[PDB]
Amino acid sequence: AMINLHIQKDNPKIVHAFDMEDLGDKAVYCRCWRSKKFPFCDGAHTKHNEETGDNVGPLIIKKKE
Amino acid sequence: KAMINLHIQKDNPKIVHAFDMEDLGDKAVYCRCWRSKKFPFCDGAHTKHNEETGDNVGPLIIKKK
Ligand code: FES
Ligand code: FES
Repeated sequence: AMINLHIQKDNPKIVHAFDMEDLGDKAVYCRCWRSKKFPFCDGAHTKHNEETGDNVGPLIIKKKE
Repeated sequence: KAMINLHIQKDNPKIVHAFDMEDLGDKAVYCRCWRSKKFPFCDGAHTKHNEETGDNVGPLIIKKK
């Protein structure tokens, strides 16, 4: 079973790299590959977990203050 | 139909991680495949997953400019 079904299949290995100085107060990253705003989390994980019995969720990067 | 996460912290109904930028060193490499033994960090387990399944997933990198 593949994890990613539909995102950038012309790319043989999908990596995103961001500079933390370019981030705002908060960025929420998708780890389920179901987001329509990938690499960002759009809440699609909830549907995925419900349908499959899985327990996956996002990665949050934030400023302490 | 298929779960993405097979084995990681299955007693947690939704696995979410949250980090403050200030505690990140120069580079953090986060796993998006749910196969790393250092989860939430990437340990290169994605390469085997991709080879085994024909998938194209890889990590999220947060770094200093
Ligand atoms: S949409 Fe994928 S983790 Fe939230
Ligand atoms: S080990 Fe999972 S993305 Fe690298």
